[PDB]
Amino acid sequence: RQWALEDFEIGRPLGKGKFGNVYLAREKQSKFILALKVLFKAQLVEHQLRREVEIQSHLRHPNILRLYGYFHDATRVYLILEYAPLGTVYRELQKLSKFDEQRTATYITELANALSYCHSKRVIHRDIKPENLLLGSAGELKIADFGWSVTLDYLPPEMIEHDEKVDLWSLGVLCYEFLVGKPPFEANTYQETYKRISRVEFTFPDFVTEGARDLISRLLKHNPSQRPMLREVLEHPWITANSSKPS
Ligand SMILES: Cc1cc(CN2CCN(c3c(Br)cnc4nc(-c5cncn5C)[nH]c34)CC2)no1
Repeated sequence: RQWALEDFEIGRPLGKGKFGNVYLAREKQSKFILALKVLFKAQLVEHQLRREVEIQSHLRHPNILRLYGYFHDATRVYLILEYAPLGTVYRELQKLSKFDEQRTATYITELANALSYCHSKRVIHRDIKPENLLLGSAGELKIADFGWSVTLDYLPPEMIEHDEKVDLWSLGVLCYEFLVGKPPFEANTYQETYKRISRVEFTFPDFVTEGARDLISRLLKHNPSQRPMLREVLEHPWITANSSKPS
């Protein structure tokens, strides 16, 4: 099944690359709303993207951004993606200052469900930034990454100093960011940020509750091997108490 640029009406830009641009878009015939990513073959990594799209086009999960298909011309490559009406988690955090434990734990559940669904396919994910986390019409979180396989603040010690312990560290930075309003190792300089992650030096403000500290503390281990299984995250009693979504 083929596709062409003239099949779509284009609306407003949703962002800049990442080697290109995303625009709100509509299929002319069905009027079906979607997002179109336009990437340029020069900055093409080229072989890599091909494999990324290979894997992403097989991923069906309510919390993964769907890739409906792709096509290309001489100069560009086009990605036909699901549209997320409600924007980024990063933007929501800005507006709310920080999230409550229920919104936080529901997101963590959703992230962990997606990552486990992918784990069940020997597909693993690297690091995870909030700007790459979008929200569907029902408020459900969606992963929008080229971070599938097989800023410093978001990287585990082993990235700065099926081996998927990286995205468990990611769950912990996000969970902390979500409750707190800023990532755990944030510092005034690059050198300072580096040592904080390397040394795993973070602390909690008093409002952060115990079940939260527990989960976060188990996720932010220097030793990747000691970080929890996704299964253990979803069964964490603080997750179990607070999240509105099930496994
Ligand atoms: C290449 C490239 C990557 C980016 C960053 N980009 C931002 C916009 N993208 C979106 C996608 Br794909 C699907 N749905 C979206 N909904 C929004 C949105 C709605 N209201 C505000 N926003 C930001 N953005 C979406 C994801 C990746 N730019 O060029």
